[PDB]
Amino acid sequence: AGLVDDFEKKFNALKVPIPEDKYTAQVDAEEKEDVKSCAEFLTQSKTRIQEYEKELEKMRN
Amino acid sequence: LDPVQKLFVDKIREYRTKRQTSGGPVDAGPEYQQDLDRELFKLKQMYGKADMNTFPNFTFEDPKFE
Repeated sequence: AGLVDDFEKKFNALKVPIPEDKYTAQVDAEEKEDVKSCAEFLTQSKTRIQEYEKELEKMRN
Repeated sequence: LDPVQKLFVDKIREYRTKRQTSGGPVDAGPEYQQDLDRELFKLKQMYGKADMNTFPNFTFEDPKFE
């Protein structure tokens, strides 16, 4: 019955570490490439749009 | 363990004599020891030849999708 005890203690006291993070740039190398999207492509894209709609108005006129 | 007293008295008496001995519980006998060692092998095959006095442990990993 010694065995039960020995393995008991070692096992029950033991905690093995959660398979560990290596990468967390995902969030980041995105959210920065999401700015890459926004500011960089937002601005250029919105500024273009304005010229279109600006000529149409007068073209509706 | 126990029934018919007329045989049983003697028969059970001899069985206890076994327990009341420590050159084996009265003896053992080669024949048993040979089979024991065999059977002990086989059941290790039954559940793999690791020793479950210890438990397993694992390892960890990750990769990038894009």
